[PDB]
Amino acid sequence: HWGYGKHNGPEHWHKDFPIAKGERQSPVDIDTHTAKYDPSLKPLSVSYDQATSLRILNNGHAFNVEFDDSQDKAVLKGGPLDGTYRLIQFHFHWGSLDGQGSEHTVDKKKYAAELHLVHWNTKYGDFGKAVQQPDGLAVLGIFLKVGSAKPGLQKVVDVLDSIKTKGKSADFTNFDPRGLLPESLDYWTYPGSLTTPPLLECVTWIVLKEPISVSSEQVLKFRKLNFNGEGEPEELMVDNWRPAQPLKNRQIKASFK
Ligand SMILES: N#CC1(c2ccccc2)CCN(C(=S)S)CC1
Ligand SMILES: [Zn+2]
Repeated sequence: HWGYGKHNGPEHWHKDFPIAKGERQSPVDIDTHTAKYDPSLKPLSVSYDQATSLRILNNGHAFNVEFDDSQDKAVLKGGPLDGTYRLIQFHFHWGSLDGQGSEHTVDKKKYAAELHLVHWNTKYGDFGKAVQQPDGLAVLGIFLKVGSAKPGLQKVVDVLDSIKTKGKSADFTNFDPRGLLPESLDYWTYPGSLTTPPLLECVTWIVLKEPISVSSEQVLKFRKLNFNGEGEPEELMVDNWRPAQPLKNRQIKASFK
């Protein structure tokens, strides 16, 4: 099965998922000097005050913080987006070392990790339908750098011991994802894909320019998770990122000058 090892990693994925070599794959390098300011882009609207988190799951490739998406409770709109996109979950991609871990890069710079807040277009009724559409998802990508602690991340860090291995989940109610956002909502946007199999080309990417800072202790706790199941040889959950893919026939737009 696919993963991030030498024998089943990103360079292998195309064999089971031929779309891996498609025309709008993610992540990509964001060349800041080539991205064009688009004055017609609207400001983002991130409405998370009514978010209802439910559970945290180690799915064997990352951990997902899941939300109740059966009503418009936490939504993303505006920016490049037409309509309303509901928050379903967030997860991260991170490295074994502070110098790698992000999927998107900025002028080839890699960050220590990258947060993906995943939202689906409500005009498609459910997430499974939405991923089959070119405008089905909007993913808000936020870079993490190591420095000062992010206080709003700590509740996530502290539950990881309870979901160390693949398939473990834990109750995770009343978590406020507003505590994971940087001050500025300036962003780059482009059409792309999921960055894990099934690699579906259904994502409007919205990548924030301003990283959040997390502490070395916080990211060290991510790196204590396991890709393996309980009672299996330990394989640390690290370097669960896909490298940058060809930009092909796409332009990255900036919301800012
Ligand atoms: N979990 C999960 C994802 C998934 C998994 C199976 C089918 C469709 C989507 C959605 C969010 N993902 C990205 S934003 S990288 C990871 C893959
Ligand atoms: Zn992701």
